[PDB]
Amino acid sequence: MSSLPAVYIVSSARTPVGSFLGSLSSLTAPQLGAHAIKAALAKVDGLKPSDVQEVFFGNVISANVGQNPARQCALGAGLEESTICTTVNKVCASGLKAIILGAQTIMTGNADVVVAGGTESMSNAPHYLPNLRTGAKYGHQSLVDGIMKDGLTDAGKQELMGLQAEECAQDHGFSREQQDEYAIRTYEKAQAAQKAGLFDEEIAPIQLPGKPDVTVTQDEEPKNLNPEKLRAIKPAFIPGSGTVTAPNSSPLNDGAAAVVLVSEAKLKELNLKPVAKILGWGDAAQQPSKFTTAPALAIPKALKHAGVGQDAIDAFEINEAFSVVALANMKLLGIPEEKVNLHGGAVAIGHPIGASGARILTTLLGVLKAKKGKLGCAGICNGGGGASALVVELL
Amino acid sequence: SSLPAVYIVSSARTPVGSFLGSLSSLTAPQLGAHAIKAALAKVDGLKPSDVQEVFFGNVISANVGQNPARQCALGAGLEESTICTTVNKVCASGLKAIILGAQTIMTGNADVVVAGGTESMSNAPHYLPNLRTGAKYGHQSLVDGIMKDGLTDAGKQELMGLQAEECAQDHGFSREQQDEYAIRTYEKAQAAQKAGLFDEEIAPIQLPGFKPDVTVTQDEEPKNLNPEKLRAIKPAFIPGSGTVTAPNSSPLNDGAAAVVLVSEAKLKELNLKPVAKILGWGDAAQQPSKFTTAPALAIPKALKHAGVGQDAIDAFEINEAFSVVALANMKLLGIPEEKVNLHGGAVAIGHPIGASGARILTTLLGVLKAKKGKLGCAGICNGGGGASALVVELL
Amino acid sequence: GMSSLPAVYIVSSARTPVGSFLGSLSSLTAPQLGAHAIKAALAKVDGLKPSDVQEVFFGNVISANVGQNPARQCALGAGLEESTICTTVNKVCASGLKAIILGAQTIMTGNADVVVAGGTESMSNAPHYLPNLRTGAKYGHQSLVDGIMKDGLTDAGKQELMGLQAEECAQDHGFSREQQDEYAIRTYEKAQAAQKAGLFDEEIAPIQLPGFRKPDVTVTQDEEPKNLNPEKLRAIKPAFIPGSGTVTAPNSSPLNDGAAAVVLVSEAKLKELNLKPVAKILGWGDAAQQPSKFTTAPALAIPKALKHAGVGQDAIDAFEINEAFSVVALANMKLLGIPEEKVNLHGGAVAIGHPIGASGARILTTLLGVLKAKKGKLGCAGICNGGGGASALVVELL
Amino acid sequence: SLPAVYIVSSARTPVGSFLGSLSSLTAPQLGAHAIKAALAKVDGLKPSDVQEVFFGNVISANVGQNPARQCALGAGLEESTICTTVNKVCASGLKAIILGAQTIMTGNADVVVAGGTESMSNAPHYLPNLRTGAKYGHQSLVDGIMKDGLTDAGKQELMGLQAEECAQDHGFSREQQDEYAIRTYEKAQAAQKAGLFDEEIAPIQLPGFKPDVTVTQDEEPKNLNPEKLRAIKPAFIPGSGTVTAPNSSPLNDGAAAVVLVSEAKLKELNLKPVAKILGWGDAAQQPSKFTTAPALAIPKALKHAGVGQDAIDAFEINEAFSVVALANMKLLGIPEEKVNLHGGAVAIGHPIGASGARILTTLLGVLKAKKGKLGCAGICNGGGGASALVVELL
Ligand SMILES: [Cl-]
Ligand SMILES: [Cl-]
Ligand SMILES: [Cl-]
Ligand SMILES: [Cl-]
Ligand SMILES: [Rb+]
Ligand SMILES: [Rb+]
Ligand SMILES: [Rb+]
Ligand SMILES: [Rb+]
Ligand SMILES: [Rb+]
Ligand SMILES: [Rb+]
Ligand SMILES: [Rb+]
Ligand SMILES: [Rb+]
Ligand SMILES: [Rb+]
Ligand SMILES: [Rb+]
Ligand SMILES: [Rb+]
Ligand SMILES: [Rb+]
Ligand SMILES: [Rb+]
Repeated sequence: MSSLPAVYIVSSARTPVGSFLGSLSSLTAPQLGAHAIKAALAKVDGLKPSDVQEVFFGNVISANVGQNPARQCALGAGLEESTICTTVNKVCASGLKAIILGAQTIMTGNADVVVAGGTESMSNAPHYLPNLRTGAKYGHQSLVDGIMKDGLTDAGKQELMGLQAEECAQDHGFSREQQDEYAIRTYEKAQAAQKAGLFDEEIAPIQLPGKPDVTVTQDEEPKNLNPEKLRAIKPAFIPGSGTVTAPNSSPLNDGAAAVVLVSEAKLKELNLKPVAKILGWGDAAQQPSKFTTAPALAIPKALKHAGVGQDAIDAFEINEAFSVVALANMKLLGIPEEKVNLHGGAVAIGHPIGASGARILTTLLGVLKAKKGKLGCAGICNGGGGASALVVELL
Repeated sequence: SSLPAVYIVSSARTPVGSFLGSLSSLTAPQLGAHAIKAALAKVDGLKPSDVQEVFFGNVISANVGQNPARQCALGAGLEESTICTTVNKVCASGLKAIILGAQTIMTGNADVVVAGGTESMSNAPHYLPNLRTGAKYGHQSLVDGIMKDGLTDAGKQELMGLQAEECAQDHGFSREQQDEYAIRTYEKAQAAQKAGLFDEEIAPIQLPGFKPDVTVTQDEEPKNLNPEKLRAIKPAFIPGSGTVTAPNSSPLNDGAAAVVLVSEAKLKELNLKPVAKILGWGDAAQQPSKFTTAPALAIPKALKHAGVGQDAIDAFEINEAFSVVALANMKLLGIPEEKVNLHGGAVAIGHPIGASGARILTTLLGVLKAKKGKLGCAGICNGGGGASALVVELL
Repeated sequence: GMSSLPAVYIVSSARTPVGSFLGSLSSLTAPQLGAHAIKAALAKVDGLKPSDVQEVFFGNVISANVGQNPARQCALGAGLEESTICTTVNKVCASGLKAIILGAQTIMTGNADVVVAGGTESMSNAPHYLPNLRTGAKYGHQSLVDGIMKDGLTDAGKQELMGLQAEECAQDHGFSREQQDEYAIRTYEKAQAAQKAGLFDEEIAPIQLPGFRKPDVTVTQDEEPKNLNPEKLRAIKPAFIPGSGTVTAPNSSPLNDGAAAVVLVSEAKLKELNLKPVAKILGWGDAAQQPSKFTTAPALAIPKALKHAGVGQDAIDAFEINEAFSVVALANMKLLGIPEEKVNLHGGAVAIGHPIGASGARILTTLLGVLKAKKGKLGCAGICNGGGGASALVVELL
Repeated sequence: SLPAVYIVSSARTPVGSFLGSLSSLTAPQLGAHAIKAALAKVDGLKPSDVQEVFFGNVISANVGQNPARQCALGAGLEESTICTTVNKVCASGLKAIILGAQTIMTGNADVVVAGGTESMSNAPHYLPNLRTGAKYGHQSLVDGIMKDGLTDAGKQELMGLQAEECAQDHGFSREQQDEYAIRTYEKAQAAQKAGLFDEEIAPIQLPGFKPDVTVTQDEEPKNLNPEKLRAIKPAFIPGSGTVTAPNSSPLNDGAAAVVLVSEAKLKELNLKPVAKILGWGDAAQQPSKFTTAPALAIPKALKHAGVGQDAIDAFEINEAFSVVALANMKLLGIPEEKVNLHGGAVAIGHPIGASGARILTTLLGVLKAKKGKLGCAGICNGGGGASALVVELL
C-alpha cells in the first residue's frame, strides 16, 4: 500500500439475508442491491447520492437479471445516469473484489466517490435450455439449474462445492463432529447478536407491498438452529461416511450489501466523518477443488499489503462457505476461533454468493465497533480456486 | 501521466464467427483461452506462468459455468495461482477489463496482467424463469438470453435497435446515410482482409474432426456484403419508416480478444519489447436510451486523461454497434470518417458483445502499424447509457 | 336394427373419486386411476374372473407422457391377462362414452364376450410441451405450451377456448350470468345432498394412498362439491369476457382427475356363468355439428340415441347431460324440452368435476346409481365434446 | 350374418423421412391429404356422404383436440361427421379400419373413412413437473417419441431392445437381418422404378409464397447402401447386438386412409368396389415379446375370415424390424416370396400411427400388380399386441 491516496469507508448497509425461496424471494437482485445502496448513502451526512461517480457491484448468477445488474442497482437506488457502472463476477468473492476495484479507482484518481458491493437473488436464478438454437433431433434433454451450473459446480471436476468441502475435511482432518460443533457455535453467536440488537445498525429492513405491508427486519436463517437435528441429520454429499451436511454448510440465500468509498480530498472538501479506512487487500488462488483454503494465502497477502501483522487484527471475518472452511483456515493460519466471526458467519446467517464478500465487511465493521477493536480483516474463498481479503481500520 | 506506465506487449483475437456459424461449436472460455494463449506466444521473453491476474469481459454468462474469466485463464494454460475476475459492462466489457487490468498494475498489485473479453452468442441459452415455484396452468415463456441479457435496455425493456432509431431521429440520419456508411465499412473490411492486414492480429482456430479438421482463418461476416440487397432490405425495427436494418447494424457473433500488460519494472526486468503504451482512459454515461452517443463524452474524457488533443490522434476505433452510432459520434466530435475504423468496423466484422471492447483495441494497434500512426483512441458505447474509451501510443 | 344384433349387458361399474386439479388424487397417473376403476368394477361381478376379460376400450384425451397405449397400462395395472386387446379412444370429452359404445359393438360383431370399457384422465399430470427443440429456433423468445389448453380445452379450428364458445352458447340461447349462477348452485346442492345421503358410496371406489412406513390416506369423496360458496359464486368476475361475460369458473366445470369403468358381457356369457345384469344397453347415437356449437350437440345425439333404442324422450326416467358448463345443460334442456327435475339428479360435472377422458363413463356410472336410488328403469346419458360432437347412450335398469 | 364391408378406394401420402420432406406438415395435414385423395378416387361418392371417421395417431401431444376430427375437417368432410382418434400404438391405423368396418356392420354408418397418420418430426418434448415446480436440481425434457411411441411401459426399454430379444429368441443373426433389409430395400426401389406405387401415393404440393416443391417418392428407399449397411455398428447392444438403424424401420411421417361402404350403399350409389373385408384378428401376449404377436393375430384373422393360410396370395407383415418379419415368417411357416412384395417398413418408412393403414393400402396394390385375390396384413404394436386383417380383391 504505502504512499498511494487513502480510501475511506464513509458508510455501509445490507439487506437482511433471506432464505432460499423465502422472505426476500419476491425481489430481484437489482432490487436488493438498489435497496442496500440507497440505505448506505442515507447514512452519510453531507454526501448526496448525486455525488456518486462510479459503481462496482458483484453478482454471480446474472441469467435473466437483464443488462448490467450493477447499472440497474445504481439507477434503482436513485443515482445519476452519469454514474459509471460495472458488474463483477469472482463467484463467492464478487462483493469484496468489487470493493477492491472501487478503492483502486479512487487511488488512480478516476473517481472521488465510489459505491461498491454485491447482490444475489438465488431464489430467482433460472433454469437453462442450452440447445434450442441449433436443436436436438432426438433423445431426452436437460434443463440446467443455473445455481448449480454458474454458482456451485467446479468447472473442471464438475463436482458441487460440498464435495470440495469433503476434500477439505479429508485434507485437513476435520471430522463430522468437529464440523457440527463449529456450526452450533456460529449459530449461537448469530442468535446472540440478533437478540442483542447488534445487527440493527447494519441492516436496512425491507418493506414489501401488501393484505397489509410485510416488513423483513431479520436474517432468516439464524433462528433455524436445532442442535439435536443438526447432530442427527444424514450427510448431504457422501452417503454413510460424509462429514458435510446442510446444517453445517452455508445455505442458498438472497441479499445485498454496499459500501460508500471516498478519497481523502473529498472527505475534506465535504467535511465528511469516515467510519473506517481501507489499509490493504489481497487476492490469491490455488487448485480449483482446493478453493476452500485459498483464504490461507489471501489473508497473509492482504496483511502484508496493509503493513499489519496478523496478531494485531482484533477481529476476522472468514466467510463460512462451510463450517469446515472456517476450521481449515483457522488451523492453517493459527487464528483462534475467539477472534473469528464474532457475530456468527454464513453457515448461520446465509450466503447470497455475489453479495457475501461485501456482507461480511459490513458485519466486520459492526463487530469492531461492538467489541472495541481497531483493525479487522475479511477473507472469502470462491469457487474456481480463488480468495479475496481486505484489511480495515475502524476510526 | 503521474501514474506508473502500463505497456501493451502483445495482443491477439480469434476470427469473428457468425451467429451459429464457423465458431458456434466453441464455448466462450474456449474462445478466450485461444485468444489469451495466442497473445502470450507473441511476447519474446515472457512465460504464461508469469501472468498474475486476469480481467475478462463476458456479458451473457448463463451456462458458461463458474467465473468465465477463470475458465479462459486455465484453458489458456495459465497457473492455478492466477487471480481471475469476469467483467460485465455490456458491450464495453472487453475495454473496461483492460482498464481494470492497467489500474491493477498502476496500484502495484500485479506486474503482468492479461485482459480482454469473450462472447459466444451462439451458445447463449434460453431461460425458464419460474420452475422453482412452478406455474399451475397456462402457456409459459422461454426467455432468449441474448435478448434479455445482451440486447434489451433494462429500463425501457426496449431493444437497442429501437434506441438506434431514436439516435437516427435525434441527429437526422436517413436510411441512405446509414446504408452508405455500412457499404463503406464493409468495403474497408474486405480490403483489409484481402491485403492481409488482419493476418497478424488473428489467431486461426483449428477445429478437430470428430471427419476432416477445419481451420477457421478469417472473420466470417465481411464477405456477406451485397450492396444491391443491402439497399433494398426492409427495416429491422420500425416498419415502413425505419432506417436501421440488419445489414447496417452489427450482427450477433462469436469471438474473443486479449492484450498482455506489464509494468515498467517487469518490461526492463525481462527485456521485453513493448508494442504500445496506455496513455489514459475514460468512462462516461448518460440517459440509457442515449447510449448511442455516450462515446462523445467518453472519448474527450479519455483524451484529457491521456493529456492528448483530439487532433493529435492518428486513428480512431468507434465501435459500430450500429452504422448510425459511428455517424452520430463522428458528427458530435468533429472526427472525419477518414480517421475512423480504417480496416472496417463491427457492422462488417461482427460484434461478440463481451469481446468487442478488446477486439477494437487489437484492431486499432493493427491500424496504427499498417498506417504508420502513433496515437490511437478506441471508444465503445454500451447498453444502459455507458461508454468506455482508451488512448494508446504505438511504440 | 338393434334386435337383429346380440344383446349387451352391463354387469357392474365403478369410478374413482374425482380429485381437484393438483388436488387429492394428483399423485396418481391416469393408468393408475384407470386400473383402480377396472379392478373395482370387476370385483363387483359375482361369477366372473378378471382373466375372462378379452378386450378393453378406454378413453383418455391428454395422453402426453402417459406412455405407450394408456388403455393397455390400465388393463395390465388392473390385473388383466396380457392376452387382453387394449385400445385407447380419443373423442375429447366424449371419449369415455365412445369407448363403451365400441366395447358394445365388439360384442355385437361376435369378436368378444367380456369387455371392460371406460375412461381415465389425470389433468394434474398433463405436461407442458416444447414444440420446436428438434429443428431448433435460432433467435427469439419461445413458448412452453400447456398440454391441457392445447389438446384438451381449445378448439382446433378457431383456436379459441371452449369457455368462449360456452359464451357463444349463452348469447345463442339467452341464458344470463344469473341463470347460469343459479343453476350451478342447484347442481352443487344436488351433489352435496347426494354426498350427505351416501348415494355415491356404491359407485365410488375409495383410493388408498400409501404411507412412509404409518397409516394410509384414503380419498373417499369427490373433492369439488364441498367448495360451493354462493356469496363468492355470484360475486366473482367472469372468466372469459371481462365485464360482460356470463361464464365463470364456479359455474363451469373444473379441471379434475378420475376414472370410471363398466363391464359388458354378451347374452351368451351372462347365461353361461350365471351373472346378474345391472342394465342393458338399448342404443346409442353420435352426432356433430359446427365446432363452436358443440355445446348443443347433445340435442342431436340424444334424439338419435333414443331413436336407435326405440324409446321415447318422455319414457326416460333420468338424464345425465354432462355439464361442461352450466349453460350447456341449460341450452340442451331448452332445445330438447327436458325439465331439470329429470336431469343430473345427484349433481353434474360443474359440482362433481370433469376429468375429460373419464367423464363419459363417469356419468353412466352415476346414471345407474340415480336410477337405482330414484326407482327408475330407463336412463339416457349424453355428453358433448370439443370439436363439435356429442355421444349419447340409453340404458334399461334390470 | 352381418353386412359385408367394401373398400371402394384407398390412398396414402409419400412416406417422409424424420425431419424430412414432409416435416413442415402436421399429422392432421397429412391425414386430411390422404382422406381427400381416397375420396377423389370413388365415382358417385361425394365427400359429404362420409358419416364417420376412425383415425389412428399415437404421439398426439401438441396436435390439438381430436386428431381424427382435424383430419376429417381438413379433408373437406361435413361438420356432421363423427370422428374418433384411436391409439393401439403401431397397430392404430389397422385397428381404426377394424372399428370402421364394425360401425358399418352394426348399422350405424354406411360410409366410413378409416386409417391413420403420424408426424414424428413434429412430436414435441415434455416438461413434466412445471405445475408443482422443482426447487433445486437439473430437470428432464422428455422426448415424446421415446416416451409415448418407442418405449415399452413396464420394461422401460426402447423397442430396439425388444427386437434384440426377438433375435435371441428365434435365432436370427446380424447377417440374417441385414440380408433381409437389403432385399426389402431392393424390392422397394424396384417398385418405384416400375411405377408400382404411383396409384396409391397422392403427392403433396409444398408451394412457395420461393420455388414450389412436390414430394412424390418415399424418402427412405433411395438411401440403401449395402456396403455402409453391412459395416455399421449395432444400435442397441454394443459388440454383440444384431439390430441397427439400417435393418430397422425409421422414424417417419405419413398417412393412409381407406373408404369403407356397406352392401346397401354400394348398391344404391352403383359404386365399383376394390376389395371386400373378410375378417380380422387382434391378439396380444407378453409386452416385451410383441414382435411375435402377429403369429397369433394372423391365424385369428384367417380363422375369422374363413380362409386358410395357404390361400393367401400376398402377405403384408409390417417390418418394425427386419427380425420381426423373419421371426413371424418362421412361426407361421410363410415363404418370403409371398411377403411384402413391394418392400416394407424397413425400406419404406414407419409412421407408427399410420402404418397399419399404409400396409393395407400397399397390399391392395400388390394384389393388383401380382394379379392376386387374397391378401393378409398383420402388424405388431408396442405393449405386446398385434392386429391382422384379410381382404379379397375384386
Ligand atoms: Cl478463481
Ligand atoms: Cl451504463
Ligand atoms: Cl367432434
Ligand atoms: Cl398391446
Ligand atoms: Rb446522504
Ligand atoms: Rb458534513
Ligand atoms: Rb439501520
Ligand atoms: Rb446451515
Ligand atoms: Rb511467450
Ligand atoms: Rb497471427
Ligand atoms: Rb451487418
Ligand atoms: Rb369377481
Ligand atoms: Rb363401493
Ligand atoms: Rb365449478
Ligand atoms: Rb368422388
Ligand atoms: Rb395417385
Ligand atoms: Rb432402415
